[PDB]
Amino acid sequence: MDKFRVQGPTRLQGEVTISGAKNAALPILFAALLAEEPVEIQNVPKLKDIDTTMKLLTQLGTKVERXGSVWIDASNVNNFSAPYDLVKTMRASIWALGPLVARFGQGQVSLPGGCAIGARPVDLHIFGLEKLGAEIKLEEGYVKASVNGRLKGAHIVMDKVSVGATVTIMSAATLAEGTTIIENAAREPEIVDTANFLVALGAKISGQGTDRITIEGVERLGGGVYRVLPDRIETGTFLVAAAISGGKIVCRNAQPDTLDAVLAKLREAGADIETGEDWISLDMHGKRPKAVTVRTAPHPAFPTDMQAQFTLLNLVAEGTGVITETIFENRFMHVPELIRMGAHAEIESNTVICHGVEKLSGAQVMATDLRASASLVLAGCIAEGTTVVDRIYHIDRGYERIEDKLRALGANIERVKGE
Ligand SMILES: [NH3+]C1CCCCC1
Ligand SMILES: [NH3+]C1CCCCC1
Repeated sequence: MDKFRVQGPTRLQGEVTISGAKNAALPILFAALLAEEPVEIQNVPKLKDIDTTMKLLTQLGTKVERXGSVWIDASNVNNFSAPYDLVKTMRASIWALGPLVARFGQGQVSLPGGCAIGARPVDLHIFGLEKLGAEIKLEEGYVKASVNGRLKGAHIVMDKVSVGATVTIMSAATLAEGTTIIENAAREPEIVDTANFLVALGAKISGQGTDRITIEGVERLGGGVYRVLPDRIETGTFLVAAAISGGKIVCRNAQPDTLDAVLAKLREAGADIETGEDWISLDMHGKRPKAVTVRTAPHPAFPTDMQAQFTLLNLVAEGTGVITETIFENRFMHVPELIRMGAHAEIESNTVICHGVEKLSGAQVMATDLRASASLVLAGCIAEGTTVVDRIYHIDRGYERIEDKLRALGANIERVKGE
């Protein structure tokens, strides 16, 4: 059980190169199962889920190799069943189902059990494929799908916004007969990236990024080269790292237009920001940030995945700020940990009232959410003394070696194996 020992306070300044988004690389890697010709997917991060995905694709008959790119040859996929042993640690494995049924007419994926029913993650994927004409078979532990001929385009109205089901329906629809229209489609940049990857292969999709996506099915998809977009949450995390430490940073290989809400909030906190084609710079000019008011909402609004980071920013800012979370009902576990580090905050339902303090104090802390855990590491960078963040494997699964990037910005951080 690795931990990070962080010693502060340190001002974080320098340059950081943003990694590709795991949340775009994953749907793209599964969409590659539709490709009849070789594909090179560039800017893919080296994270556990990518390894799990490559192993799963290999089990299906895909030829896969990687470095910064992942090379895929799905010309000879010949096993349409994703087994429990390879999918048990990754819910994203459901994304193998739609491409297999759309291209080969059959697919099966193992699913984890549970006593709870109703609004389970996989449900909308199942009903989406059923609307496209697939026959679905369910038994506890798995979902099997098949189609007699080709899937058929359909007009689908999503009752609730779902990134996962939008990807499943959009990807499978590329090989359906006719036109598919997805109403109330998820608008996330990762949806746009996946749609653009499919178009690079020969698909016909429009409306990605808006609440209505239209797909005109084609007979087959080819191959090509595609570069995964930058991780917007990693970008925001490093921008906040500079903003809370009186720092100055340049994030390279960034995509500013995926962070409009975040950049606006950082400007309200007092940051001097400039943006280029593929970069963002932030300079606090040695100043403490000013408190801000934040309400999370679906993209393109302020992202819930930046909420913990901005809570930390408010907790060391000048003034009182309120953070309101409207996406998740219990995403404030970072707060008690920051209170133990000296922060002043009150939890009122789905809001946290923050009263900024000048300095935090080191403590032994831990959070299970990836973003909350990364925020504790950042707090450790600016807190007086030593902070030990436990169970950092959560961070390791979503950030490509964060301690090395932070160390290059001036952080005093060490990975400790055990104690
Ligand atoms: N054959 C491909 C995989 C290794 C790198 C060059 C292309
Ligand atoms: N008997 C089969 C069910 C669908 C995937 C391939 C195996």
